[PDB]
Amino acid sequence: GAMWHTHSEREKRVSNAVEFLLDSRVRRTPTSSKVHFLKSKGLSAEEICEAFTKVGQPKTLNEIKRILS
Ligand SMILES: O=C(O)c1cccc2cc[nH]c12
Repeated sequence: GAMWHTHSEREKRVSNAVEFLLDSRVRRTPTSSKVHFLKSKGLSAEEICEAFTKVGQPKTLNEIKRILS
């Protein structure tokens, strides 16, 4: 309907991403693989960046954009 729920939808993407990044096997995959996965789930580059900072493994915004280019 008329309510897009943009904020809660963005929050769910980032929290799902944080949970992905913390998975035991996912942690032992390269940053590029993780970035590509999150992009395929509809995260923006900023949201990917935010998720990496939240798991204590900050990546610069430019690093994310380079992987996705
Ligand atoms: O998206 C996840 O939370 C997730 C968790 C554990 C393994 C995989 C593999 C792709 N995605 C995963």
